[PDB]
Amino acid sequence: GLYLQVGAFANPDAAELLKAKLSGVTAAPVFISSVVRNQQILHRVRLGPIGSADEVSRTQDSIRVANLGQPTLVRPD
Ligand SMILES: CO[C@@H]1O[C@H](CO)[C@@H](O[C@@H]2O[C@H](CO)[C@@H](O[C@@H]3O[C@H](CO)[C@@H](O[C@@H]4O[C@H](CO)[C@@H](O)[C@H](O)[C@H]4NC(C)=O)[C@H](O[C@H](C)C(=O)O)[C@H]3NC(C)=O)[C@H](O)[C@H]2NC(C)=O)[C@H](O[C@H](C)C(=O)O)[C@H]1NC(C)=O
Repeated sequence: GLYLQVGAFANPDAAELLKAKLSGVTAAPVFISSVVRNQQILHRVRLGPIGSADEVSRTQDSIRVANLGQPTLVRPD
């Protein structure tokens, strides 16, 4: 299973808003993974698992068309 990260935010409201926006551009599960990093809480907006590289590429394209960020492959944390 393949995963994308679309953004990482200190503001949880920004992360939740991006998660909601992404649900309108992809059918893959969208979730927030929040971690302690550099003495702060970081809210990572992620999606997956995606079943194939081709679907990852098309999902990246749809996120860029929606101007929602520069999505990068991440391995699940
Ligand atoms: C190889 O290392 C990895 O590189 C990744 C490169 O993509 C990196 O991920 C990125 O991390 C940056 C921070 O380091 C993160 O940047 C946030 O960027 C957004 C813009 O997209 C900021 O949001 C905007 O802020 C302005 C004002 O500053 C607002 O006016 C505007 O409305 C905001 N936009 C939205 C949509 O709300 C955001 O700042 C806001 C203020 C916030 O924190 O709430 C930036 N956050 C921070 C904390 O600086 C960027 O989104 C992220 N990109 C992706 C695709 O995830 C990896 O780092 C992240 C943190 C991670 O590790 O998960 C690098 N990994 C490591 C281990 O170093």
